[PDB]
Amino acid sequence: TVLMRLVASAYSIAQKAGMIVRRVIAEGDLGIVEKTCATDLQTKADRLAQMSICSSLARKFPKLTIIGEEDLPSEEVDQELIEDSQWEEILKQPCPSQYSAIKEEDLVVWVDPLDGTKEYTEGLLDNVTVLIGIAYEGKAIAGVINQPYYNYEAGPDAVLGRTIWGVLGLGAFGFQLKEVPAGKHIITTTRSHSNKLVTDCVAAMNPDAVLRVGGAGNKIIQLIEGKASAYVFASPGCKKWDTCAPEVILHAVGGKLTDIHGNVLQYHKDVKHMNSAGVLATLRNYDYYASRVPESIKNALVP
Ligand SMILES: Nc1ncnc2c1ncn2[C@@H]1O[C@H](COP(=O)(O)O)[C@@H](O)[C@H]1O
Ligand SMILES: [Mg+2]
Ligand SMILES: [Mg+2]
Ligand SMILES: [Mg+2]
Repeated sequence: TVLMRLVASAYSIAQKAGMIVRRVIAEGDLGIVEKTCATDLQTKADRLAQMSICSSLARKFPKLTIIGEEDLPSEEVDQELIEDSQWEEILKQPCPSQYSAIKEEDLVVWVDPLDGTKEYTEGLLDNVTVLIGIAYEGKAIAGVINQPYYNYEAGPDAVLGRTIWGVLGLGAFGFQLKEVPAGKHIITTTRSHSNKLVTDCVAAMNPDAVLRVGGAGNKIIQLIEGKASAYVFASPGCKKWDTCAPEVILHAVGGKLTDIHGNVLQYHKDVKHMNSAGVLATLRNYDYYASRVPESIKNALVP
């Protein structure tokens, strides 16, 4: 099927993006550009990874809609950046029948070529993900997440980097699902984009621990691996490419991702990019957290 060949291609493409991300650091010049402010950055890895991802997808799927974070002038793309492979192991998995007839022109791909760029520049390398989300009829249905510096500090016997993928109806793959210890409320949130509304919303959850880490992809991986019980970000700032692939993986293991009002996010081609009402995500016990978002904070954000 189109969908599963897409997913298999996105897996190999994400890995190539992860290689580019690691090569940029290995070579030592990040080419940092400030966009709106000093915490809103774009590096040579953001730009090269996006060129790689988008070019490689468009070559294979010429009528697909592809939407990437970075606003890059249209240039020659370096042909070494093209990834032609697709991981045959994913094509061994049966496409769910509900998706088996989808045409490429009806799919929307939401790409964050490097998520956690501020942290990447600061050396918090394992916060970084590459996000490729696939949506149909406004719903996020499949996703690939590369974590190019997974195991960066695990020592010399460990595999560096990993790729996680999922398709709703088949589940999600590439990690060990774990829950936080019972009765413990561990809230994860932004490290670099905090404000009073964000920290007040965190405080309202009566946290046992608050983690401050970069990346939307990274924080969803914290939920699925039992490092945090809730991701709580009561602020605009993140966009559909930050949430599309991560929500697929979270949904695939029974979790929930919504705005702070409890609305599901939408992923149609023409949807506004901003997640203007923030993000609330959990693996389990969603209602504990949702029921504690203060009304003042809800009223401070809209769609
Ligand atoms: N105020 C902001 N400005 C720019 N990007 C943001 C902002 N808030 C969140 N993001 C993005 O949303 C994702 C998750 O945010 P964080 O938890 O701060 O890493 C990352 O891409 C951030 O760069
Ligand atoms: Mg950004
Ligand atoms: Mg990014
Ligand atoms: Mg991002």
